Amino acid sequence: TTALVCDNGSGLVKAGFAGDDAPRAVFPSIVGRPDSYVGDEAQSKRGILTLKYPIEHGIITNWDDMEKIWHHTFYNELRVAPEEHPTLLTEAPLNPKANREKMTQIMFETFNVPAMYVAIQAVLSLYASGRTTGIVLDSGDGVTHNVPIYEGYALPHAIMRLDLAGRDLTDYLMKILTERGYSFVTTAEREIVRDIKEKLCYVALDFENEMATAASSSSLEKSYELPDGQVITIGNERFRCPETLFQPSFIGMESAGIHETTYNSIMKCDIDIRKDLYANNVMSGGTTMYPGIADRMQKEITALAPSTMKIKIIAPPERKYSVWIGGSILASLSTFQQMWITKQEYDEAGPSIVHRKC
Ligand SMILES: Nc1ncnc2c1ncn2[C@@H]1O[C@H](COP(=O)(O)OP(=O)(O)OP(=O)(O)O)[C@@H](O)[C@H]1O
Ligand SMILES: [Ca+2]
Repeated sequence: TTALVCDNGSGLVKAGFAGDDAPRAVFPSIVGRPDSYVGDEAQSKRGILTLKYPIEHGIITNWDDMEKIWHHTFYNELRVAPEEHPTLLTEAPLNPKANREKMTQIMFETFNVPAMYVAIQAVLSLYASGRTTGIVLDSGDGVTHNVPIYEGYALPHAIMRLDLAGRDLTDYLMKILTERGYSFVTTAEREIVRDIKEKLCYVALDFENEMATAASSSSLEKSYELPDGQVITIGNERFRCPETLFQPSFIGMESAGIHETTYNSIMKCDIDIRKDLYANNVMSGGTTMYPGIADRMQKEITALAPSTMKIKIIAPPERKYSVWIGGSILASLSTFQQMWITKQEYDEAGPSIVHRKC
């Protein structure tokens, strides 16, 4: 009778039970072949295996391997019979109709779920923020989106997408680190540089002032001990890596930074709701965990918004898991119980039924 919440990301799957304050399972969204290995075990044995990510930039692209992940999730991680639980899944903003249908079809036909629903990730994070109106900046491992939401529902005409998220920030850190110049090739050293990124990187409040500080002192420098025992130092790489979110030209992207996509998203919305979007800017996803990013957004958004506008950036400490938390809350609501697509409903309509109800 308990509902399941599965939040599938490009890099990590977050899964659990509705009503819980946290997912029971969080693991890499990967499948490895030399049988098959999924998640953590596939990560452990990366030397022997060739890995594949079934979700790219938030869109499920390898359905065969996506089935392995859902299977592993239900049977190994959550240890449930999917046919006994309503299941809530998540999807990226502007997820193709065909994609939501194929998801639906698989849940009912392969997993035989009694009921299901597919919710938009960013909407779910807003709900975890205690709100139904606001604009969410969701940045994970594969994609970044700005999603303005009004009274519970996303405004799709106004959603912005930026193909630049955590994996790109890891690659850039790897690049600039090698310019320094250390050596980080393997999938091993990839985890290593992802770890450095997550423990030592931060976002400068003023980029040019921070560089000058880095150039006139070794005070911003921090050491990092590698598995083998080697020790490395990074100074300005700490803030240059995430600066890329504000300045996509750092990795050769011709795109507005996250401060501007936020602005552009608000400007595609009705004038009368902008005040509320500016006062309710919620940060979501792992790539929004950089210290100083909330303050930098506040500064950048202030510079762009009308002079008198109240700007507020909400950056919940649990934001690596906001999407999941939002689904856990939504799926447990009495008011949502009629929104589930039931197997009888599917049995009559077909996968297309997902557009009507989700
Ligand atoms: N403390 C941190 N500082 C910087 N980055 C972090 C931190 N913690 C996690 N990340 C990054 O967040 C990303 C994973 O976050 P999240 O789970 O939001 O992504 P996802 O849902 O798998 O991907 P997407 O939403 O793009 O489809 C990874 O790139 C990871 O390195
Ligand atoms: Ca995500």
